[PDB]
Amino acid sequence: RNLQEFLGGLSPGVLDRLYGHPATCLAVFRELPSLAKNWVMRMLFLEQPLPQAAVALWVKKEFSKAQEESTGLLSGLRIWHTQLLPGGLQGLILNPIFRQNLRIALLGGGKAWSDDTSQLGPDKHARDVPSLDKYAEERWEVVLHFMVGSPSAAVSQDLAQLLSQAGLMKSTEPGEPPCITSAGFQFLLLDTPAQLWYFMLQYLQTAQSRGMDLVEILSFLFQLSFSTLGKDYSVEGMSDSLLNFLQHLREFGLVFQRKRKSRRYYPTRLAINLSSQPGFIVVETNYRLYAYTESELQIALIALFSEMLYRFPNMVVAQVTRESVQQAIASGITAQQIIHFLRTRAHPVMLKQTPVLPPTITDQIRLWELERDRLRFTEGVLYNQFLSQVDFELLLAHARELGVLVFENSAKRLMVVTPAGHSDVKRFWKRQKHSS
Amino acid sequence: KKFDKKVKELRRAVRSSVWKRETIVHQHEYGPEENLEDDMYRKTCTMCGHELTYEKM
Repeated sequence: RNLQEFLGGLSPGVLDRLYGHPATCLAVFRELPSLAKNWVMRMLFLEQPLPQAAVALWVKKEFSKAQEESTGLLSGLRIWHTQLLPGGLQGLILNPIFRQNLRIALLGGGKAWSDDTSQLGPDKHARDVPSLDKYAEERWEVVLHFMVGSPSAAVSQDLAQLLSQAGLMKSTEPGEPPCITSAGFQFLLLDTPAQLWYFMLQYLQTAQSRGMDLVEILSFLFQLSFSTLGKDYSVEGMSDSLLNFLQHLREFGLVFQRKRKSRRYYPTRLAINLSSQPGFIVVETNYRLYAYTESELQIALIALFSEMLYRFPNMVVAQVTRESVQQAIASGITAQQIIHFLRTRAHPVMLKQTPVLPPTITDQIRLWELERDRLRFTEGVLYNQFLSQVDFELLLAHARELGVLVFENSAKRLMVVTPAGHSDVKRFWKRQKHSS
Repeated sequence: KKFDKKVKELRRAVRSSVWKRETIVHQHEYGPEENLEDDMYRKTCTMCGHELTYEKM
């Protein structure tokens, strides 16, 4: 799921409380479509509602579908609310709180998002941007290795429980380590910003168990999203629970902090990328992958759907075979996920070509994917004992009404239904003959 | 040898036009049904010994 889907199901009060922070409003505005942004900007400096027809006349008739979609999305997000214009007309005006916060974020005004940074002076143990990036990469690699099950990576108990609640890994028995499921493989194949966003969404969903304020967590996350890289921020000014949540972020690599009691925290590159690098995989027409990577995580991920051939100290040469792709699919990974992963990790050299990946390789992978699903199997019960067409039609209509029909053929008067509905169909058939 | 070749080249021409159907029809012509326990009915094919067991409502 995406941000818009998550925000659609929230109550109006929660949405209004979210708009109280300028950082949240900017993120919501950037998540809007291109057409919606122009409407928001035009209505930013308006103190009076506008007629619905006047707004509808801005976009041409041919692109009315995009206008309708944008209007529906804005109404669902409650960015604007319809106003009862005098004379029976309907006026459209943006939410005053959202508009005020957006103007504060853009034009200026009010207090800063962070309390202060120069009160405590320069950090005694400050790090650099490459160090923060290395720390974030190490944390993410440790998390993903713990997802795989490598003993070298050990995380906190609550983090492991969160993965179990997310369904990526299941713990069949207490004490024994959980096993990664197909959903875990799909999560691994996802892009890093997508993985971070999915993990944050799962955290937000499970936050209701801990009784934490969703609005505060969302506002803090959005503030971290726009935070400048390499600049510390004041820990003070936050509730006790949020700091605890921040500690979990410290385990996730999004936020770096020297000590729990330290008053300085440095947002990392991964935290910035959460709101939204060059790729290290070269794909050749002969079904060969050349990866410029050294960490065991990427090697394992590539070996999930490919056969390894050579491992030079700074290079990995692998071959994409039919058997490897079939094994990966049997593991639960679809071809679309593999193609997306290859495109995301594609080397910058391959970006020169008009297609990111050669069409032949993608077509071959997709065809290999369809090989497993070529045969369709449906367990059920077949009825072929119809003496008359009229009797067959009534039973077929009853089965369709029950919604247990699998296959119908009026030409030969043969039908196939689910075993669960077989008892109901038999009871219906007996009643028709007995009552006759 | 030329005489043998020129008669062989037309020997099989008439032969190839004799046979018409190659695939053998495998229609299952079941005989009378046999009633077993639990309302089971079994039909035995007289062409290949094929057996079909079903339940009649």
